[PDB]
Amino acid sequence: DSDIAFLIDGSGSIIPHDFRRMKEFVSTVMEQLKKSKTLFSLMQYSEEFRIHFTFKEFQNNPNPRSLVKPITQLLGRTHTATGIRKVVRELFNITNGARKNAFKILVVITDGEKFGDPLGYEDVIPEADREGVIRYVIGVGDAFRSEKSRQELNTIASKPPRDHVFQVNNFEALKTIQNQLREK
Amino acid sequence: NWKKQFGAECKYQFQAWGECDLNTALKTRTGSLKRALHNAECQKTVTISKPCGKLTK
Repeated sequence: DSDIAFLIDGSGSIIPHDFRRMKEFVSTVMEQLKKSKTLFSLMQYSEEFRIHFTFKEFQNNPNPRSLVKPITQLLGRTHTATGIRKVVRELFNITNGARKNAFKILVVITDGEKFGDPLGYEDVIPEADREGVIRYVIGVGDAFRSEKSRQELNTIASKPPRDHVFQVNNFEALKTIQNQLREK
Repeated sequence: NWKKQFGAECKYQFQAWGECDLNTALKTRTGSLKRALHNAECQKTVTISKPCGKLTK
């Protein structure tokens, strides 16, 4: 009933430790929200964009641990805006495995700083909101310590941003999101 | 040479001055990145060459 896609920031500002946590988090999410009618997709980004598995591939091999294990860090700059636009056009495409009528949910796990991205959020948010793509932001590193990073997260997360922005170190957040996922 | 420099906003470590090239009469040192920041996605290594006469301006 729902199409969930994962977008993880793997720039140079991403410490291997936290990148690992991202992978662990994603796997735990796919192992916790393992429903008979739920597919997953994951695309990592930096200056480039690498899809590791589409909704179709996950439908062929429903092994989260096996799909997240070979995932390597890209490194480089950050393209959160350019990434969001690509996610709503390629990741959520029927050809890749996206279903019709099903809800669109995008989980964005960025470093907090979209540096080097030629596109702004104003160029991609109005697009993601039209296609009906719910946004959930998970902050890592110092994303909650800086003002610029905090507001950025609130610009990606669907309003109200407070109820859509969680910490990567917040384990209870998973139960919280899964809760709101009932009042979709 | 009309090339300036790179981003100095990153904490680098300049090691190895290397052998002086008796061809170009210059010497090249290597700078390695030891720590970056969120609002600063810097490179892992940099290279800088200077005259063997050791001129600094």
